Amino acid sequence: QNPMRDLKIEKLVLNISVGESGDRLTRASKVLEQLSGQTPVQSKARYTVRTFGIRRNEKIAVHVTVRGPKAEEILERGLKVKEYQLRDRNFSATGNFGFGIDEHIDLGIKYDPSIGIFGMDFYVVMNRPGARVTRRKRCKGTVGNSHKTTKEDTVSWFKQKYDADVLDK
Amino acid sequence: RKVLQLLRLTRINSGTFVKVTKATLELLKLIEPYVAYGYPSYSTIRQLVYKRGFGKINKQRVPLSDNAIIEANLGKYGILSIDDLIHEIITVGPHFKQANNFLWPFKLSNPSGGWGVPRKFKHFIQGGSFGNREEFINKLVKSMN
Amino acid sequence: ARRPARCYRYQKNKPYPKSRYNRAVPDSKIRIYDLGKKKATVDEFPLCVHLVSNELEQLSSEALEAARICANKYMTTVSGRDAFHLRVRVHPFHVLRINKMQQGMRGAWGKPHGLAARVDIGQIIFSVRTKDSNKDVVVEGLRRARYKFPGQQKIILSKKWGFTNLDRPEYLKKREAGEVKDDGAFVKFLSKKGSLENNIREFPEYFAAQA
Amino acid sequence: GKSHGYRSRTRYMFQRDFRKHGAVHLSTYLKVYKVGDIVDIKANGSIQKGMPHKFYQGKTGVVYNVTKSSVGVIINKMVGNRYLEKRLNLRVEHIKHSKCRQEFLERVKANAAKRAEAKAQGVAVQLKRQPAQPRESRIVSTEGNVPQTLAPVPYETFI
Amino acid sequence: AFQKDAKSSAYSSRFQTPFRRRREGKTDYYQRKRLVTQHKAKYNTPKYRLVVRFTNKDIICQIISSTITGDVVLAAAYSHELPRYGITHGLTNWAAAYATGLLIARRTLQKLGLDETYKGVEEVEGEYELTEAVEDGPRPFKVFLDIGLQRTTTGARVFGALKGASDGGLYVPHSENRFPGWDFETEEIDPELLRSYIFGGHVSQYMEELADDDEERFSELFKGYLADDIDADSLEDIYTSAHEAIRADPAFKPTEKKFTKEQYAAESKKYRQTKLSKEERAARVAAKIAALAGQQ
RNA sequence: GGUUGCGGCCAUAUCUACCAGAAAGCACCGUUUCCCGUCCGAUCAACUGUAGUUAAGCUGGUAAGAGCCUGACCGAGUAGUGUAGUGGGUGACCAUACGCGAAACUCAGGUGCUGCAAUCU
RNA sequence: GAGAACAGAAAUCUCCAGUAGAACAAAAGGGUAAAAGCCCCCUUGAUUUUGAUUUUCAGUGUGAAUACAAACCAUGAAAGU
RNA sequence: AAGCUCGUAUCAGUUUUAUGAGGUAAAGCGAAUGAUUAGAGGUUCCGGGGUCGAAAUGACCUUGACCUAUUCUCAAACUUUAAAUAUGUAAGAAGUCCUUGUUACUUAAUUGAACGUGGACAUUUGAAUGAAGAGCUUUUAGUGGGCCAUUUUUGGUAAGC
Ligand SMILES: [Mg+2]
Ligand SMILES: [Mg+2]
Ligand SMILES: [Mg+2]
Ligand SMILES: [Mg+2]
Ligand SMILES: [Mg+2]
Ligand SMILES: [Mg+2]
Ligand SMILES: [Mg+2]
Ligand SMILES: [Mg+2]
Ligand SMILES: [Mg+2]
Ligand SMILES: [Mg+2]
Ligand SMILES: [Mg+2]
Ligand SMILES: [Mg+2]
Ligand SMILES: [Mg+2]
Ligand SMILES: [Mg+2]
Ligand SMILES: [Mg+2]
Ligand SMILES: [Mg+2]
Ligand SMILES: [Mg+2]
Ligand SMILES: [Mg+2]
Ligand SMILES: [Mg+2]
Ligand SMILES: [Mg+2]
Ligand SMILES: [Mg+2]
Ligand SMILES: [Mg+2]
Ligand SMILES: [Mg+2]
Ligand SMILES: [Mg+2]
Ligand SMILES: [Mg+2]
Ligand SMILES: [Mg+2]
Ligand SMILES: [Mg+2]
Ligand SMILES: [Mg+2]
Ligand SMILES: [Mg+2]
Ligand SMILES: [Mg+2]
Ligand SMILES: [Mg+2]
Ligand SMILES: [Mg+2]
Repeated sequence: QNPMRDLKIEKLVLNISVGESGDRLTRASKVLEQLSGQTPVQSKARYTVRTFGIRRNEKIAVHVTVRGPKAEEILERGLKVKEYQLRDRNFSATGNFGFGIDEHIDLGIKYDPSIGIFGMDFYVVMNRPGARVTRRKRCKGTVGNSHKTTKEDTVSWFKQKYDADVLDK
Repeated sequence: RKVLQLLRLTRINSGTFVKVTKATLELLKLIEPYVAYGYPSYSTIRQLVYKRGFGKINKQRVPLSDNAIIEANLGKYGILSIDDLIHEIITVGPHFKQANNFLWPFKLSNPSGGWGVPRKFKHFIQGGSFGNREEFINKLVKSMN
Repeated sequence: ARRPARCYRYQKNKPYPKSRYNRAVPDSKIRIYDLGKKKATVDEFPLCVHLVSNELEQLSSEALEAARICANKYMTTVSGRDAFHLRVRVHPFHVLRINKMQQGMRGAWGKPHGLAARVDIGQIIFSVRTKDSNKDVVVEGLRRARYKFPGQQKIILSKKWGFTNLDRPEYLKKREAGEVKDDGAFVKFLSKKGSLENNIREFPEYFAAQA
Repeated sequence: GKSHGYRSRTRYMFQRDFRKHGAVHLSTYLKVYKVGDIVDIKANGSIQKGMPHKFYQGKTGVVYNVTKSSVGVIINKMVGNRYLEKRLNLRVEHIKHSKCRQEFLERVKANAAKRAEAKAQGVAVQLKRQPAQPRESRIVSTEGNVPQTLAPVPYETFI
Repeated sequence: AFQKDAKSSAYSSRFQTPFRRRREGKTDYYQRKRLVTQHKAKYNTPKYRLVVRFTNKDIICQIISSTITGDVVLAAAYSHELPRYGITHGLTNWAAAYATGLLIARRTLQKLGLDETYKGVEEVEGEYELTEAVEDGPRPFKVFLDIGLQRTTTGARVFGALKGASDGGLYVPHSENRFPGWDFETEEIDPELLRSYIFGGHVSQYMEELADDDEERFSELFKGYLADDIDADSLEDIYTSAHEAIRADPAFKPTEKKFTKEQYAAESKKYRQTKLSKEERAARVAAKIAALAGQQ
């Protein structure tokens, strides 16, 4: 059947991987602040590469999760950029999906040469009502198969509202 | 060694009676390669008691040879004759312990025939002398007594 | 410079195999264990004949390789390099030590000298399958290997169908009926347990209960 | 050189039992002890505070003192040619009650009955434990049951 | 699950299940170990727990001993017992928590003799205090908060229960800093605000702050109130007179039933399937190999 | 009998694929003024019990299911072992005597029991 | 395992599986999953008094440890530790 | 050696029954870890080679790795199971049961803990066997190079090592 086994978006998490720290980061940070509203979160390096020019614990990048209303806003506004056509690859077999765009300008937002230009990894995670159970504390159980967000049941939802294209094989 | 001590078999060719239960059948188990034994007849229980049968009275091995000795000591348990003893042995009485303890371990001489075997310290079944040879113990005893 | 085998024949010491403790140990002279048409099917060779030991002793790795060689060499050139499957059911896993030589006989603990395999009594060393039309050609093989070895060991006709667990007729029953299905160079059998699903997927040939 | 620590050699002694790791079940604590009870000693490997020394593993003594998280147990250990009295302060996880005594207790209270239930009757009791008596006779019929006669088999191989 | 996840035979074999009341995500044993267990020289002295749960709306207050056969409820009062005294709306709110706590406090203590002595605070400006032991004669009843899995945050309603069990004459040891109006940046309490939260003076000011800035929302939630004509203000008496109603008679009245146990027994075995005998199970397979196999 | 809060034993309770579930209870679920916590009211805190839902959680049933639990003169009185001999054998090793006696395998049967309190056609 | 600009085997973001296959200074072996591991919070019980106990044992010492008593404290809503 | 206090008394290199503890031998490896022979079946946008190719996140061969179900062989420093011999405790008068006092400990509480007062049931009073008895004290000798045999077993090719 089909009652409240709908399909909302769990959250939307943009992320700017920056091969360094400093001015270059805070900018990428700033960028994601004005874009999202919520003050963003930074991420330290996980170890040391030396051929990526990093040292462990270096504050390498930033990102931000946003859910509900304001999400779909920035989902569409960036789905705009990707001209509503993705790839069959882009969809996790566990139900979610994401994409990348260069230039944060391509989706509102001015230029300001004191901030520069950045890219974003746009990643959309779906889920259904009763997402809860597998994230609350008391009786943390696991949601049954006939409910688990799947790749098919997600391209289908995507193919519809947004009226965007799938592409590829 | 202890078990031989407990069954009062402290020297060679000396012999006793043993009431059979788990808790002694297991004792006998433990000492197969050192004793020979089996089921005594009526015939030889009499002769054991009659000829080399003695009673322990204030340690002191007192040789029986008159019914007054026995009544004097086993009389409290019934038992007032040298044959009353034998009864209380051969039948296992309500007083086998007191009955049997009373008689000093028997002192049998070497077999008058010979052990019949060529080497003693094998099992009966294996053509030796030790271990339980069932009623074949009467021919032995009777020749040692 | 290899020490005469008589030195280690008997299992005088507990299993000393190459380990994270051992480590320094050398390579085994017998490194291959299936010779002849080993890729062949169970039906392809019904006859099995064993080389079987009569002693609790140790078998030198070098003695193994050199014996495996002899009895592969013969069997082939006589009956044909595909006329048999020769398996070696014994592995040299037991490291032998030696005390090479100022010092005297203190701190004697040796360093690894060679491997050997530890055989029981009645334990098979070699197992060969063919068709019941090589028998002599096999058996004669094992008899010539016999010499490469210490200890009395003796040849035996297997009551079983080749390398299988199943004796001659009781095998046939499971194949002239439905339960056997090929695999590699051995075989799988129709289990009466578990998922009725894949149980009929595989072995479709069963389930009719005739030929 | 040699090495002889307090928990040495306790590889498999202080382990955990198969698929039995984890937080000790909650009854272990709910058990109550008094000065006098007989207790068996099994060290719980997970429970490092108030453990017992290995020697007392599998040993069994009497509670001589009760404290907050613990019981004082005494044990007759024997050094040299004699026994000394050792006192063990164990935690209530390393100790369980002893069914070596259940036999006895169950036998006195049952010996109470047989005794009373025969005095108010006609004495006639007999309530000491006798060992295993040899079997009295019996007759076995062959009706339905005729003897199947066996011989020893000859030598097969079937490897 | 995907083919490349999937549990091995080995895996399932060498696996050790947690308990059950932990697989169910219901019981924190680590706490239980330290709630349940008694000073080993206090012997059979029960250690009691003030159990405070929250259904998805309906508050649960059980007083409970422990027994190796299975924990023993001395007493139990639920927030859905709060008609009788005077509450029909908001029974998952802080103050119906205070009520239950008080109801739980007064109803046990009663069935435990210390009814007349140990009355706790009757006045309630909610100053910080603990029911103190009396000058000669019976120490109060002592009992510990079994907060369960509830997350200890300063202001949660789990503690409201506690403040009301403390008010109703129970010794239930507690520090103040989880009662609303506990100042963060100074170890210091404002009881003007706790005495608020006790009488629902946060719900009231929510009934008032919507009665003039949005009457759309006020209607949706706060519905039931309108249906009984109770606008804000009067809600402070509602609990005060609840209080009284409880302290006077908390003697627990059960439910009248209607239909017996055995009656419920019948109409439940209706919708209950049953297992199958091996003889049955045999045929099913046999029928399935007639079918699935023989080439249709 | 169900269900819930609290449990004891901690897989006969877990894993995998399906299906079925009244009534109540749980639950998913709505809201953000308040105490509270967050990069994000997802988690946590708070408010309503209203606006909605059996989809999932939860309960049970199905399966020559995996696992697991139990039994057996299934294997096997076998492997191993305590005791004995001026037993065999060049040895390696092995028979015999009085006792104790496994694991694997194989076959069958089983898939939570239940303590307190509250509630329900 | 599957997914996201530059981004590559290796950077960061997400989800699914995950009996511990990790981590807990060190050697190793025990032990640990709403912890004994990882992050955060507040602290000084690594404190004062003097007995008993366990190991090595002579049932001396030393080292190390354990459970109490008498204080003063830390933390937690609390039981507690 | 000297004795001393007692005596049916408590004693035991033994059994029995009841109840613990143990990871050796065996055993296992289509159970974990770690070794090890052999095929078979799958999987790569993806380890490398080759054919067609302008390339392909292209197809086809190819060999490797891994995954699946099988397969021969192992462990002092592996293990699910797990013996035999050995090993802790218990088999009453210092026992069991009723009544109801003491306290400063302890309980919500004369609750509980411990020690008690008053009462109740004798030798089938709580298995076997044995006992030229049992318990206790003081003081001093010699010794503190050892060797051998069966079974367990380490080193060494071995040894009358
Ligand atoms: Mg005698
Ligand atoms: Mg003559
Ligand atoms: Mg003559
Ligand atoms: Mg002669
Ligand atoms: Mg001789
Ligand atoms: Mg004569
Ligand atoms: Mg050696
Ligand atoms: Mg060295
Ligand atoms: Mg030879
Ligand atoms: Mg050492
Ligand atoms: Mg666990
Ligand atoms: Mg007593
Ligand atoms: Mg410590
Ligand atoms: Mg399998
Ligand atoms: Mg907690
Ligand atoms: Mg309903
Ligand atoms: Mg459903
Ligand atoms: Mg639930
Ligand atoms: Mg279920
Ligand atoms: Mg099954
Ligand atoms: Mg990236
Ligand atoms: Mg970290
Ligand atoms: Mg210090
Ligand atoms: Mg030291
Ligand atoms: Mg035993
Ligand atoms: Mg060991
Ligand atoms: Mg072994
Ligand atoms: Mg096994
Ligand atoms: Mg014993
Ligand atoms: Mg010296
Ligand atoms: Mg001296
Ligand atoms: Mg000298």
